[PDB]
Amino acid sequence: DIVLNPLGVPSRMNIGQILETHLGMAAKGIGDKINAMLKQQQEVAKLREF
Amino acid sequence: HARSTGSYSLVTQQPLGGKAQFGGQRFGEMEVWALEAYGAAYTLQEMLTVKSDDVNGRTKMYKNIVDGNHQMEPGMPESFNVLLKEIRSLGINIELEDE
Amino acid sequence: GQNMRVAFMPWNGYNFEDSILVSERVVQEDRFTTIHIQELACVSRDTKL
Amino acid sequence: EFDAIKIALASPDMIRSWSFGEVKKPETINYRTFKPERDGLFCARIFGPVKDYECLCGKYKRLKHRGVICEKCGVEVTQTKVRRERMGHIELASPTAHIWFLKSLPSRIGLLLDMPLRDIERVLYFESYVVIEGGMTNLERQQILTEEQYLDALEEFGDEFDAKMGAEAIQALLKSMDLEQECEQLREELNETNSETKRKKLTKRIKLLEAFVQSGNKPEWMILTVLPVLPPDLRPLVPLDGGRFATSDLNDLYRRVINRNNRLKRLLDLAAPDIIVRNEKRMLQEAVDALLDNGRRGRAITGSNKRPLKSLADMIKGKQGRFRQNLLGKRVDYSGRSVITVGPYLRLHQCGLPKKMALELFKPFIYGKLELRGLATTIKAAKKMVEREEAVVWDILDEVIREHPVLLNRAPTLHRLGIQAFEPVLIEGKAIQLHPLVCAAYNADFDGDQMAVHVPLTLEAQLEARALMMSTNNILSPANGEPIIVPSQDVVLGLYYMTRDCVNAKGEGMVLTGPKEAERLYRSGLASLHARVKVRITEYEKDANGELVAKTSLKDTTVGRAILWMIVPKGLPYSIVNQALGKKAISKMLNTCYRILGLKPTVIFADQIMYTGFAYAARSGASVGIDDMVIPEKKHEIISEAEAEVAEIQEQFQSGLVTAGERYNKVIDIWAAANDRVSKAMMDNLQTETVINRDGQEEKQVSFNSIYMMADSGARGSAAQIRQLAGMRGLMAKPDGSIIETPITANFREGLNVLQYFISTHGARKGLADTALKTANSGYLTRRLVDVAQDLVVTEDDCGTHEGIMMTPVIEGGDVKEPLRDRVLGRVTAEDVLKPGTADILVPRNTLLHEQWCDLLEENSVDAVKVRSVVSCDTDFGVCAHCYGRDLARGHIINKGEAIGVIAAQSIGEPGTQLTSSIQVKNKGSIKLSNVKSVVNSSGKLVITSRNTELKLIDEFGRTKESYKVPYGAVLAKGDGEQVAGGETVANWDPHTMPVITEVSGFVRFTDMIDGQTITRQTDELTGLSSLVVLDSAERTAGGKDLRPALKIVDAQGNDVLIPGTDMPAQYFLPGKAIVQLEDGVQISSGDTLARIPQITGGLPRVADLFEARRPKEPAILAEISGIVSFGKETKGKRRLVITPVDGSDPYEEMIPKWRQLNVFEGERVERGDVISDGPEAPHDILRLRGVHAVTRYIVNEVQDVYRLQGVKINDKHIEVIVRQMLRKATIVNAGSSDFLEGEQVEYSRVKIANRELEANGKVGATYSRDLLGITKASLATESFISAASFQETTRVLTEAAVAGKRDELRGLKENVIVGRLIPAGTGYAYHQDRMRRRAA
Amino acid sequence: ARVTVQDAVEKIGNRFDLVLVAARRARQMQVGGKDPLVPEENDKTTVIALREIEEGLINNQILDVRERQEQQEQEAAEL
DNA sequence: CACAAATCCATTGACAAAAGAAGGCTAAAAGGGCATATTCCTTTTGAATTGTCCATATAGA
DNA sequence: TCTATATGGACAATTCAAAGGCGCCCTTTTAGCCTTCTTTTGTCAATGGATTTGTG
Ligand SMILES: [Mg+2]
Ligand SMILES: [Zn+2]
Ligand SMILES: [Zn+2]
Repeated sequence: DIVLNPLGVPSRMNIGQILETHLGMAAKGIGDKINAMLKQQQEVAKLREF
Repeated sequence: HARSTGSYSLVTQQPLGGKAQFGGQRFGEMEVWALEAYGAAYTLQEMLTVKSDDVNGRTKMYKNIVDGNHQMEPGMPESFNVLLKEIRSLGINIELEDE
Repeated sequence: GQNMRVAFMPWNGYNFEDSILVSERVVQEDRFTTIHIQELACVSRDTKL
Repeated sequence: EFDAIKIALASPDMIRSWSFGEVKKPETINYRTFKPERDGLFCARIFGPVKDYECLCGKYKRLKHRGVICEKCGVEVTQTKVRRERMGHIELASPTAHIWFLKSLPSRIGLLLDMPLRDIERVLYFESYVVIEGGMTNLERQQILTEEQYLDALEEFGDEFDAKMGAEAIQALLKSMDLEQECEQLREELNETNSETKRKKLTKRIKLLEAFVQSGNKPEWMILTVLPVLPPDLRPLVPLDGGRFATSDLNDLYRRVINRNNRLKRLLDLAAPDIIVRNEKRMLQEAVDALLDNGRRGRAITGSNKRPLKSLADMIKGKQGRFRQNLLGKRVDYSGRSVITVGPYLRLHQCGLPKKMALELFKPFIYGKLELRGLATTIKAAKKMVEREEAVVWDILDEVIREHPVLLNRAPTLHRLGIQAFEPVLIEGKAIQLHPLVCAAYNADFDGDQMAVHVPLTLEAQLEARALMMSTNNILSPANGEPIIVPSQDVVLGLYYMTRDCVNAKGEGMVLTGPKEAERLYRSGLASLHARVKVRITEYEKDANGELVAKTSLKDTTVGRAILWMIVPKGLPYSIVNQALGKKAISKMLNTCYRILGLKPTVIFADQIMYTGFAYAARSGASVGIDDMVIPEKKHEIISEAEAEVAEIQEQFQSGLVTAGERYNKVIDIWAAANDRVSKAMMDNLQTETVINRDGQEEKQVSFNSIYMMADSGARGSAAQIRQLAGMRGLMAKPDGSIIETPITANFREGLNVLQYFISTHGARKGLADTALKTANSGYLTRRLVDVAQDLVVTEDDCGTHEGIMMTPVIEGGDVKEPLRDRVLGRVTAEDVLKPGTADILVPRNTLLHEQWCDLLEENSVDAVKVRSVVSCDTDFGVCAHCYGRDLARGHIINKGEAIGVIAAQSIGEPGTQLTSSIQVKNKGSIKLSNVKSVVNSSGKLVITSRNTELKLIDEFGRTKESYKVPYGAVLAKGDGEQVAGGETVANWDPHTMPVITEVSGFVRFTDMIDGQTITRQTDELTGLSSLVVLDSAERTAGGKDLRPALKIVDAQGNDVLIPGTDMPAQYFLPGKAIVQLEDGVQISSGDTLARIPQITGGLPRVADLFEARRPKEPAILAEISGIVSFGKETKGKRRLVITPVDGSDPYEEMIPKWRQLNVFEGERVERGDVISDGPEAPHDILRLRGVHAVTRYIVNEVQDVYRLQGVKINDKHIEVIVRQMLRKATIVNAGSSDFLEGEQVEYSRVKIANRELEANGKVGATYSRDLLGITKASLATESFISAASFQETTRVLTEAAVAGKRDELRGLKENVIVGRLIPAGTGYAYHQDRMRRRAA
Repeated sequence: ARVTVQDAVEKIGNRFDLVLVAARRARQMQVGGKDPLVPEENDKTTVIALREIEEGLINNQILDVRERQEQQEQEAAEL
């Protein structure tokens, strides 16, 4: 959705945007996994445990 | 924002502020030096006489620009002449030696 | 604001200095489309005429 | 039309001449039917009609009656803009002192009457009387009388006596004062007395009376009798919408003056008591005063809201007066601004400019075009057509746009490249797309920076925006010839990622048939973009004199360099893209393409390099991530070690072994060491840690760490910022500047805890608060600069001088810090250089030392060059094109016309923001001595007896590479011509020591030496060797206070040893604390030490202070004149220095303090310009003693030292042109033939032309003493008064020119910009020369 | 045309006199008195002036000469 | 190619609207006159000048 | 020779200019207003010749 620039981090030194890109990716990954559990709609046992 | 010709200040017949009064940009000292550093003495002249202040030349410029003729007539900016009446309204006398 | 899938790569200079290269699905999902509300007024005054 | 502005005092008769009628009452308008109420301040009768061609009583309402004054209400039916020019006056009941000529710091009414300011105000406040026309009555003329004294006198003297008071008294004095008589008096008294303060006041007053008689003015025109009123449309009472009026402030001030005036007329009609009319005349003096200038005399009468009224002098003055606000920098039509953005498809002669702004800015053009093509019958129809935005206005806009430059602009317009005219491209949107190679010039981020697009209306201005100001014409910075179209940040990443080389990619070592199938091997997916390869490139060389020689050969390269060679245009070599191509290399590539192929190939190659850089940077996906920031695996170990070591220092401070400060610096050096180990470890792990393997086991090349490539290309960031991300970051210091003793040991990949972060915040905010405020200053340095070199303009093709300067490489203590090629590149030689052996004749005199001549100079090892300079120029009022050099940008020599004062000031000023015990030879060389009066010490060495013996290291080439300073009485193991090699101390001395080593040997004799009066006897316990310490003057007793201990050596016969070269006795007096080594009776040998003696601002106040030329606090007192030194009185302070030349007169005498050290010895000899003490020099003194070239080399080397320390480049030409505008004045030493006062300070140009014309005849030229003014005083003491009034304080300049009747003949750039006409600089220079010939043909 | 005015400056020296020459000649072409020499590539009168100037077929001397010629013909309109 | 008729340009004349004035009016604007006693207002930096000591040179004692 | 007496010279307070980019009552006099009047300035409608085709 957006293409930021690589060359902005080493010079400004806000490494926050990179760690927060990575953890946001992790979070939206759990979002994709739970959406996939709710499309097959298998059981709420598997959802609860996940 | 953009200003071809709009409404003009009261005491010194120049354009107004920014985008609420529909007002031209400021072409301050630093840009004047940046034109003096080139040779643009024609650009600079229409920049501070016709486009801005010369209250007869600027209507007569709009007429030329619509007649397909890009001339100009330089004249004396109105704000300089305000300057003369304000100095001369001190006790000072500042006139133009004519020759 | 809203969070959206970014990527840190030079993309042919459309994100050159600090510029950003938003894709059309962000403008298309109406996700940064805000709503601005102005107040015009038409005062009706009394003149000697 | 006109050609000069005259300024003088306005008389009563003149003030009634401008005016059209007295303003009698204070009424402004009629509050019910808002008519100009006659006859008050807005009087239709006096100042004109209110609507065009309509009387006020409505009787006449048509242009049929143009010019007829009505009968009923008397309003001249004329255009209402006459309302804006017709002035009026007020008949002041009592006179009233014009404040400017009474309160300006040197009071003009004061020094004209030779009367102190306090007494004049005591007369003006109606406190004390003053005498006039004393007659035969036993009183002075100026004799101030109080009430008591007058009351005594009048009882006795009803006749032959008179004493006015207040403004009438001052008027009577200025009217009775005769100027010629008192002027002759002052001249005869100048003939009489010689006191510096007295003579200064005399010459000031005599200069004033000369000005005031030569002029047509009069004294009693100062005290106003008739005051003027401004017009009524420059002080308007316009009604803002809402029934609220919005008056000016001058309406208030005039209304008050006229009320107090009318009241005073009444108080004189009722025949009032005295105290009431005195009070009224004081109130009127205050009111006229607060009108002419408010806040000057006493406190400001406050406006209605709560605020000082803006009286007239506040109209003119300040950053917001007419001069700087409405007259130099105008608002402008045909202009707009919106956000800028990238748009990389652009060619760099164009700027994407939105359709909507372009249709708004170009409406006159569109209307003319539509009614020309007939699509719209009338102009109004065309108007509604473009407002409805039909399909034809966009075609008409695309056609009246086509070849028409616009002038983009960015807000802080530091240097002259921040206004460049582009050719618009009509682009959807509302953001002005700006080309990506242009950001370095404009200095633009694309995170919100707005830009202004102005328009060249006329045909000449389109031509100047195309030729002069276009974006493909200034790709070289005018401050130094280097390019300013350097590829910046993504593009260098793209090139650095193309033109690199892995060790084993696809296609390792396959022979390609050219760049073409390198591109196909890449795009097809067979080779990697950097996989080393053999190709057949066919470069060209420009070997033949203007021809291109072809040639082909299998260069060893990679697929990337091979894909990049398809752009290098036809002249360059292949070894220019066969390296890594960082950022220095790519700016170098563009610079050499400019210098070989001219301009057009450099521009088209700039674009091709942008496009290919962007493309391959995109293809690389050089992304950054949290795992590209490699922490060393040895960082916790390093920190643990340094921490345990600092605990050891804690113990050794707890055990009393170490002092507090020593313990501090101990810990601080130990953290600096550990920090540098962590940094060096992260870099050794970060740069090469890619280990690879080609058909074998393992090799390692430079790495592909994404953050490392971004730091190694030169794209973003240095090794410092990489250090902070990987290695531990910094030693953050507290706002004191006292560096903390525990660094922020954690980097930004780990987390700074709360303490470490809170300590980072100190420096973060200090940096932000600086870079906010460095723009306050450096916006004022450039303003003063470009307002001192206003008028300095290249005005002759040559002035034919032989003067110059000696351009040589700066050698800042050993290591040379700037070659001679950069210094003498582009400047014109003044004397023909000779070959090193002299060997020849070599480069002619007036040649221009462009690149190839720097090649001839660098090949043959030229030692130094003398090259013409602006501060040794003989042109009048300008700087000829040969005594200037070339430019930087447009590589050829300076054009006869161009305005170099301005680009000089801008170049020196726009980088303002970017600013804040024994000699050891370094490399090979042969030692070379300089000004060395050495002597062999008793050990056999070489000791130098001249404080100014600089120690050189002339290599065998024929040049200098080392230059150290050898103090007085050093001891050199080597000498002149003794070859040496690196890591070799050749010099030895001690700084804390100061020996008195003589030139003869023999017995040491205590001459005129007594214990207690000349010496102390105080044995040191742990040594026992006695030293009868030679103390100074006021410390010793009184009988010997004039008895000085002198050392003088002799032989066994007792007779005085004869010095080598002199028959003089060498009796040497010793200073205080001149503790002697060997006493009397102990003979000293050759070169033997007699006795010992005991013993920075920078950034851009250092540059501000080298330009304003402020004197330092302890100057270094130079040697006024050449000869011998002696002491005669030694002082009622102090110490007295006497310099006695060999033959000339010697009444010299200088009251040196004895408190300062005296470098010279009492029995030594010094040249003028030699230091007779230590500490900084002063620039005034350097100018007075060693010419202009000394001071100009001083100012240049100092301020270039600043700019070089900060790593900025500025060609020395610009500092030399500012230095020229500093020393433009010269005091007439003694008026040779005619015709000046010998304390007068005339422009150097004028006395130069004057004595040139007089020496052209038989008479005697005027002797002139060159001055040196600071830049503020230099710009504020000019021939032209408008360009001094505009700059800074306007009150003094206007009042001084007013009394002096000064006349402004424009002949400048600031004046012709004020007065609205062509600058006499570039394209206007032709107009002004043709005008000067059109006058006086 | 036109990107740069380099060659037009190499023909008419001094780089400001270029501006004046091109502006005079473009006024001639624009105010309806004359007619381009070099074939116009759909240029405004400005770039045509600079294109003229590049070929060496117009400068300040040629402009003076043509002006004096055409003002002498108007004297030769004396009949 | 001349003689008989329809279609144009000019004055008579009266007639209505419109404006310049004049008077009659009324709102408003400007004077004038008040008499137990009333007693004094509410951020620095640098340069240049001006008023202040100091060196000192000379003149009398 | 010593002191003073002042004078010209070196020193310390004081002020000024700079510091960035987009109460009332009555009385009288005056002037704005309105309304009619009169003379001016256009408009409505006649009445004659000089100018323009038709016929044989
Ligand atoms: Mg920015
Ligand atoms: Zn009138
Ligand atoms: Zn010169």
